[PDB]
Amino acid sequence: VIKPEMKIKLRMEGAVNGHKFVIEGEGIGKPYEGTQTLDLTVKEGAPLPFSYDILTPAFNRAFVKYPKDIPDYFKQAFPEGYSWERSMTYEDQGICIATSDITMEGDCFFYKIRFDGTNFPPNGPVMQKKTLKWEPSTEKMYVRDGVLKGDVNMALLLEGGGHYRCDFKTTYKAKKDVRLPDAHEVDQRIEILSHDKDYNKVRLYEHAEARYSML
Repeated sequence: VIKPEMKIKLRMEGAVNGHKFVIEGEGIGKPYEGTQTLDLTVKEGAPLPFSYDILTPAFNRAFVKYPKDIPDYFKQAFPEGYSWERSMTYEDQGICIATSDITMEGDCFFYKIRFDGTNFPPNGPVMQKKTLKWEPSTEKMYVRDGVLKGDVNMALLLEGGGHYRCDFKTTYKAKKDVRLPDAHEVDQRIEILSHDKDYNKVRLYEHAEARYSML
């Protein structure tokens, strides 16, 4: 079902501190390699007045290099697909919630993403566009009350700079019942490869690999 080379088509509808926006994307990834690249275009919301970095993790855990001995909840979820619900709490009270419904047709993945952010201080590094990139991270994957959950302590590097923290909490729900995996970790690095002046056009990349804890 999951082809070694999978295309990506997405649509994100959002609002951050009241600013409404629509972003559309087209890309390709090698799901077994855990690599993917997206070309993102700002369709609505003129020049985005907030850091584009807060959006990047919202733009698919099917794109992870999974060891065989660890059940792959995300790749088994297809063709029907899966959904995810994420909470993103920033250290200065900025709060984001994003939802994504992921479907599949042929060699292509389709995402309907909803992104909502509020309480970002006007002088904070998000509204001030003072963020550089996300630091490489580790998502702790585990089953709590019969659902697959993912936690990640994220850190945005700043101009100067030091770090600006965010806590992610995600719920992964496959549409049809599949094998829930034992506790594992997913290491990732998300990067903006290129962009134009106002981030109207962005080229995004991600490399992700699953593994067990050496404990």
